[PDB]
Amino acid sequence: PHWLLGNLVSDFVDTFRPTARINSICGRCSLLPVVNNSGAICNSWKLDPATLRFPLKGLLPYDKDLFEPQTALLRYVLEQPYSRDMVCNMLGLNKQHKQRCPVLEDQLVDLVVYAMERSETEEKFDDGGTSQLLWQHLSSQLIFFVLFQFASFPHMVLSLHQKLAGRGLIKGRDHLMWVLLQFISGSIQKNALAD
Amino acid sequence: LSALHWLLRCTAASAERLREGLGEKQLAMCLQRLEKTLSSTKNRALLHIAKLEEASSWTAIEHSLLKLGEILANLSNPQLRSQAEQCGTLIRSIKTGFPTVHAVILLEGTMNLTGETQSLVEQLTMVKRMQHIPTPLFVLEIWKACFVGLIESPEGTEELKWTAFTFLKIPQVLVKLKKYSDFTEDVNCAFEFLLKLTPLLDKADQRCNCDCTNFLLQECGKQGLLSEASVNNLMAKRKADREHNIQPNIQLILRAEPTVTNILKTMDADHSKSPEGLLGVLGHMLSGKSLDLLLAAAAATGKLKSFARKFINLNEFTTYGSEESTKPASVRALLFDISFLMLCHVAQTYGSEVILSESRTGAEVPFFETWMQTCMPEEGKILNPDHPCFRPDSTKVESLVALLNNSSEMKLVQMKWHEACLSISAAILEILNAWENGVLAFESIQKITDNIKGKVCSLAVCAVAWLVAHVRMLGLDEREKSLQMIRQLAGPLFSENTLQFYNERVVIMNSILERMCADVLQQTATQIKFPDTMPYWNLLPPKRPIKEVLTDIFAKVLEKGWVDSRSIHIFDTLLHMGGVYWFCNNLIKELLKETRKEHTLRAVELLYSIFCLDMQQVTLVLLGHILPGLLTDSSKWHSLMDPPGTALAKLAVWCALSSYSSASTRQKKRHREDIEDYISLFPLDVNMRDPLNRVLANLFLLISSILGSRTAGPHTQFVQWFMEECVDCLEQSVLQFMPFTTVSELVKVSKVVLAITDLSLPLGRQVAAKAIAAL
Amino acid sequence: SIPSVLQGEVARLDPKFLVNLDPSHCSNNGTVHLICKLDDKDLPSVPPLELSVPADYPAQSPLWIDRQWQYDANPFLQSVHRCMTSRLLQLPDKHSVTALLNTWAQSVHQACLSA
Amino acid sequence: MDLAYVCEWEKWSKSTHCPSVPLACAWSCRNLIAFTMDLRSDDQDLTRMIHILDTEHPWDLHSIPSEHHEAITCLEWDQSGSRLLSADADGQIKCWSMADHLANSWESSVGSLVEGDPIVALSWLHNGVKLALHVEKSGASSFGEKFSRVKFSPSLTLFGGKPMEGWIAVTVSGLVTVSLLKPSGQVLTSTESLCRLRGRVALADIAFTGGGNIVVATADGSSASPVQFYKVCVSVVSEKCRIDTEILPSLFMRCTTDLNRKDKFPAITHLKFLARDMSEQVLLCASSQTSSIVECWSLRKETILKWRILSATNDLDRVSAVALPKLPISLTNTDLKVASDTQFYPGLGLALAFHDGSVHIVHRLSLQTMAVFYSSVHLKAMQLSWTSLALVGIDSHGKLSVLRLS
Repeated sequence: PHWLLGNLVSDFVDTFRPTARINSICGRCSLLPVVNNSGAICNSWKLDPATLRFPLKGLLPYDKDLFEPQTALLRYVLEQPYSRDMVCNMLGLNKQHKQRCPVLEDQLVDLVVYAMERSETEEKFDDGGTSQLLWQHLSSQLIFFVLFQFASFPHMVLSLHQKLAGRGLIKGRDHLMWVLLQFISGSIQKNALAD
Repeated sequence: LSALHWLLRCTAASAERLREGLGEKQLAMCLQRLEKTLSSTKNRALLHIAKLEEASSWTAIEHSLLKLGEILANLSNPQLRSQAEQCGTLIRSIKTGFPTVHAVILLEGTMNLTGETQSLVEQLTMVKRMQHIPTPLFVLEIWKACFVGLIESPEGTEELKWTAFTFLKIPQVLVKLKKYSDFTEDVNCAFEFLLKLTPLLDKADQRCNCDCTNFLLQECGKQGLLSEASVNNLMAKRKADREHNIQPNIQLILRAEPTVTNILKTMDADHSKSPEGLLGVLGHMLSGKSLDLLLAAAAATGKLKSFARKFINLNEFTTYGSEESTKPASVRALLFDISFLMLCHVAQTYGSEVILSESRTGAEVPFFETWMQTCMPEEGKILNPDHPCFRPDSTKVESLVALLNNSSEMKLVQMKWHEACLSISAAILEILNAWENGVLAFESIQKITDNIKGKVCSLAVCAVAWLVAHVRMLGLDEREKSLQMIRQLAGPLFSENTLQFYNERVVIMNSILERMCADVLQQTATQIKFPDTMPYWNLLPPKRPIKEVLTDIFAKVLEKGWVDSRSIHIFDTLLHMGGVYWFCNNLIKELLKETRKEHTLRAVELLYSIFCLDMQQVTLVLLGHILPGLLTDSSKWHSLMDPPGTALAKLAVWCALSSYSSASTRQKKRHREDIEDYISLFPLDVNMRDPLNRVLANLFLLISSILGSRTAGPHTQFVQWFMEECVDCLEQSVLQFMPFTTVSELVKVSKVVLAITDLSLPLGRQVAAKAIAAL
Repeated sequence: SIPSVLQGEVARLDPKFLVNLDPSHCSNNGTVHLICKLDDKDLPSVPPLELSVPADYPAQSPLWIDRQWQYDANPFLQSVHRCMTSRLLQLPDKHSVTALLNTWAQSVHQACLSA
Repeated sequence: MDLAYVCEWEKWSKSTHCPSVPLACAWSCRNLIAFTMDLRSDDQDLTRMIHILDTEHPWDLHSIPSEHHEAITCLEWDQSGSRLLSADADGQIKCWSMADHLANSWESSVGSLVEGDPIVALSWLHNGVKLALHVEKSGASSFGEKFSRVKFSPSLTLFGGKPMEGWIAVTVSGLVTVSLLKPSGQVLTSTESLCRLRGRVALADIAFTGGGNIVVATADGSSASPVQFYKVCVSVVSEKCRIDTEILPSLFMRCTTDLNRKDKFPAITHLKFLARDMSEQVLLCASSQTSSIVECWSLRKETILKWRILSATNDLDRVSAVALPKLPISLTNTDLKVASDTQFYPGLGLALAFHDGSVHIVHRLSLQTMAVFYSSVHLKAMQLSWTSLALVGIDSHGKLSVLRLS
């Protein structure tokens, strides 16, 4: 607040702490759905497409985690197979209009670097070992989200370059190149080569 | 005064009624008015100025006080007896170590061993008068500082300098203190104070490898600080506490100082012009550590200047030649080498200003003085390789390159060695151009370097000096060839044609070339490995910002409680690097974020000694830039709270007094560099073109303006404290610059600044009582 | 030093007042401080009524530095303080020094006639 | 030459009891002056305010209350006119940008910090655009002939032809720091010492070269010590900035080898490259308490590279400020001839204020005085304009004056 009001306003908002405490589903950050492709989305899991925050009724002083971007929920849903329509129903994507949704793009990049880390752990003790399954699902999911311009290709690639710069993640770079080959081979003729 | 007497009589009568009674609140109220009157500074000042006119009523005051104290002390109270004791102390009112003497002694030991004792005695008497130090604790801090600095010294020549500093400079300091002030009883007390500290003395004895307290007590007996009976019972105590083939360095130094005097008096005359005797004596000098012992004794005892004059005059005598044959000339060139190499070693160790003549009537400045002036690298001196000093002729330099390409000289019988040494720079310049074109092979370069470094070693030093200047100017990729020249000039010995004393001249020359090349070979990572000898060199971390260095060293100096030698060297390099303003401002910031009384007082007692690196410039920054910025800024003066603020006011007044009453070579160079217009900086609405008078006048105008204004806050408490320690710290003058309106205003803000300043004549009481009563 | 308008206002006072300068407090840097008097047949309120006349007199009407400790411990002095303070409250803005002197005198007189 | 206006503070001058500080001044491409002054009334933040003065409406002076705890050393506009770097003693480079595209509301979200070390030189990185003006083609009836781009390379190109934006600052220790602004809000910082021998840098300056190398000149004020030179190369190790320095040929200074009376002028007081992107010529200014010497030097090769002097003034008063031109003239021999014949002198002048009132507009190449303006108190900061027809200047009072040079 302003330095002249000060305590007079701040303590006031603190007395609205119990009301916000009434109107909070406890453990809402750690509750996760079971992804069904059926549609008819329950509106509990909808996030804000601008900032990945839960949409909150009122202007109360809610608990500090409810003002954070819910990346855990979105990463859990993107890691599941056939969670294509559910991510659109969460982030309000519509497919009649292309938008370049940025937080979706950053979450997809972080999913790629997480797959690259988990491939660089060993990937050789267990041949299947959930790694190549993850890379196949990443291929399918990322093809859809870059193809309809909900995310974009070159910003994704150069942000991916900034994440992998200096981290020294080299054992499964062939898989990452394969996924990029899926995008390029899918859409080289539609866009200019400078992309 | 009469009402105070009536109040004392009221307490006496009411206490007598209390004794006869045993609610008698009359004593409580009487004592309350006593402490309420006497608690004010106005009333106690008014009674003190009332003292003078009415003598012998004070006697009745104190006798009534004594009877009052008896009758109250018999019938004590859980609260009123403490009150009566407090009021009695008020009517009568009408340690730790001393880190500053420690750090001043350790600073003078580390930086200028060669300084005169009178400056040190003046500074120590100053410090003794600023904070009022008893004489036994003062001399104890001197001895404790000396021994601690000896123990913490690195092995090598610094241990020699510290042994010479304790055993030869400090007794002369105590002698001049005995002159310039019952000293034997105090120094004997301080010696018993010291002899309690057995672990310090045993650590020192392990480094000394002898009883260095015995040598101290015999030395202070020789100087006359101590009586002989005191010396003998102190040595008895020390032996009793001690019970639970090479000579040590202290005996060598104490016997080597008379050899310094007698070597002066015998080599005035060139051993009656016998240069072979000179060669024998100087070859004994270059035998291990003997030169360093003589120099440490001569530096600690003030005779380094005469020693340098003697070797310089010997050098001038051996510059030219006479009608000689082959053998006699060999001796004369060796005399040139020994005198030159020892003069370079002196100038690299004890500074260059002992080599200077400081007045040369006539143009006949010697060869070594000009060579050192224009051609030798020092710490703050970088040299121009194409200065006109390095380009003497074109005639002689072709004769010299033909001379170096002839063979092993064969013509040393007449060389005029000053001309040769001045010409080597142009000679190796042409050699370098020949090698850069490619017209000279590497193998002929080896021949020329052998002809330089073989017969006479000073030629290698002159060539390496020019090479260091020339490599410092070059770029990165262009350097590669010229560094090889140093690798051949500073390489291991050329053999089988050496004149005499070759290995010792090689050892001294390797030291000189280390200290010449070190900076350039730091710029590019190049290891030459000439042969620790540079113990305090390259101290800063390579990448860390320099405030972290400053705050870490000041944190460690506070948590120890004294300033090390290494810490003194890093503080010097930061003062040279970040400048005075940055240094003083950051140290004062680190003061002002302390919250304890003990740590603030210790930090101030250390920071005075740290600022004694360049006291004068630090006072100009402190009273001119830091304090007006803290007093004028309205957001800043919350930092001027009670605990750090009193300490800061103390440090400012100590700095002002010590700068008024009135030191390192970097600081001399940098203040000679500095240009500023203090008349323009302080426009001001004795000389008054001396900048310190201008800063003091400006500061006192600021103080009067702060005292006169409204909005009293912490800054007003600051200027109150500043004026109070100006009063208390003075003997009598910094306060000559005070505006006379401050006399009126200071007792409007209330007190001691009147009652001390008046000097108490019968008319002086009238002006005192006028000012003190009138708020 | 002292402005001419203050000198004229002083020269044209009623002989009841004996205005003088103030060398006691911190002055000669800000405003002009005055301890004048009350010399009248009617009994007087505490005499100093220290008045701080700021520079540029035809603006920033002067303010009386309050000193309540002397006006306490006495009923008459408390009454004169109360009435003179109320009369300063009722005084119009940009008042003069003569206005303060006259309202002080009339407030003392009101305290006399009341008790 | 002539005085257009003099804008003074009202009653807010007479700084008392606290001494003066050096001022900064920066004229942008759009005509906005950013400058600091020593107001010193009831606060020291009045010496930490950055005044923005639109030159068409000077009465309206905006005053950014910068949160700089020590005194502002350097101000620096963008290559455009849209951002302003400001750095003070004790680190803290702040990058002010406009708020809601108003020239009256500035706010900094981005900055660097090398704590405790005073910034002594500061520059934006070069974006590779450089054009040259051919005065002898003034009638040539096509703008491609008159103004032509000169194939300059930007330091740190990133994935395309596009330069990164960022700054490089040089501290009073040996430290240099580069901060690179991403197209996103991220900022990469790196500090590294200039050379291994860490030493005082009391004056410093930054130029750029073709090839994307920064060239930074350091001096420690002593005027008998060399003015050293370093080549800095910036890179991004894919995400981290990386600085590669290399020593260049240093120079000493004449008036020290004068040998008649060499002791005077013991302080180098201004070090300036002749223009940023003109890294081969250097203007130095040695000064005593009363007199001074400016000198121009050049790197020109034959030791392959070697600093040789071009010219020097005879003896002056003490130079209080120095302003170098910004108009990028083509500088070759035919254009010198035609600009001497047809008297075109906008890009060939430096302005030298002095400690008396006078101001000298002096030639670039051979420093002979072209004009003299007597003030009728000295200019503590000067700046020429981008077309170099007017120079702005802050005095040793509150006064800010704009002079027109014909």
